[PDB]
Amino acid sequence: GLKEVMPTKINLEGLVGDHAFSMEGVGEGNILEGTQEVKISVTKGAPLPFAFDIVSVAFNRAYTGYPEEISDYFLQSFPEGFTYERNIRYQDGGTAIVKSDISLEDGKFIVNVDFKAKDLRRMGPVMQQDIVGMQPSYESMYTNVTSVIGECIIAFKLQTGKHFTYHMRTVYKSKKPVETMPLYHFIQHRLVKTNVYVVQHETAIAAHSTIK
Amino acid sequence: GLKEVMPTKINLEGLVGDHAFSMEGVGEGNILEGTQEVKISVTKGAPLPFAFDIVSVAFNRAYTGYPEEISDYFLQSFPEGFTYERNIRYQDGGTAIVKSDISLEGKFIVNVDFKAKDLRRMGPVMQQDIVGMQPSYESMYTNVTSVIGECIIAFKLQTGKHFTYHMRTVYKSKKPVETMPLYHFIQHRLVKTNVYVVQHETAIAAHSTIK
Repeated sequence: GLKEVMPTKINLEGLVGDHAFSMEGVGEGNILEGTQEVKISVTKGAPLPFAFDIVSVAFNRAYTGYPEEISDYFLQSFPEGFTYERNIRYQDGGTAIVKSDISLEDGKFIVNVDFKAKDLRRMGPVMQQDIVGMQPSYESMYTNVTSVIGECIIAFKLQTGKHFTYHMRTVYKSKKPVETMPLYHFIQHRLVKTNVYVVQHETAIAAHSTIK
Repeated sequence: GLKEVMPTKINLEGLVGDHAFSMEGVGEGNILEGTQEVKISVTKGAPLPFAFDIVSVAFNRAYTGYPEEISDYFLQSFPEGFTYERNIRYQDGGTAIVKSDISLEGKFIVNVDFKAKDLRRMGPVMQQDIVGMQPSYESMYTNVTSVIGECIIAFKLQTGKHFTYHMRTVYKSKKPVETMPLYHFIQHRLVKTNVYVVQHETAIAAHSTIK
């Protein structure tokens, strides 16, 4: 029950330290090519005390470009869709948890996410808003029983030219059984803000190692 | 003082849990193409009570293929060479610390210390359930005069499941370095080519391939 280019509505609720907030995202993307673009606003708790970029990853693996040769867990989850449970540890010892449900209502991806972070250092890049944006990444993907785990190191480039990184571990779950589970592979990401009351773009392409 | 094809000798001293052991490796590689093959043997403390593969990363970034467009911090460090301090967190809570000196003799003489603890008695490392390493992408970036590499390394288990770890390495040139690299990746694929083992690693530096 999908189309090549798919609209999405994304509702986010969150706590970062003691700060409660709400954001909503709207956009569309190509589920064959692996591109999305979402316009994101705060609907509550603005201004934000922390770098916007920490929620970038929160705002749908349905939008990734899968080669024939690799099993496409995310697509195969539909029309039911999938959820994920994401843990993040920033290099400072701060952590975040991100729970999300990707459902499909009508010809639309409907995403409800709960975002919670704690122990972010007061004088570190996030709380001081010293982040320029994310670098590209390669998320290792692999099956564990009926679920697919993704793991990567995400780097924030800082105003100063240095980087600040985090470990992200995501367990994805198709709501309805997926018959063929994928072999170990990578999804290369590149997520960037293409206009600041924010629009981000992400290109996500799955592939095996290109080393013979 | 280098040569397209460089020989190496590697002396590893280890302690995993309470088990002390010493190992040696001899090999060669291509410092332009980023390839290397090393024959590895235990010289002390055999047989090992854990999977060999955990020391595979311990057995030299001089062996990576670097495009002209990306500053090669490792080639730029010689003739003196470089060191690293590497911290590893296995998914079960086990950790490792690995410290190494890469010096130049036109042979690479490497001396590495490998110390791990908190490995699960019944986990795949102590139970030796590891087939081998998967390919990986190591995020490289500059921090002042050092370069940091960060990766998720994945062990393929006998069952087809995986067991992963997070590796963070601080690489330090012994000599000052003119041009420090911009954010890039090093893609690896390390495999056992014959089991008293021979390993082969390929390492290629590159920027992201998404425009």
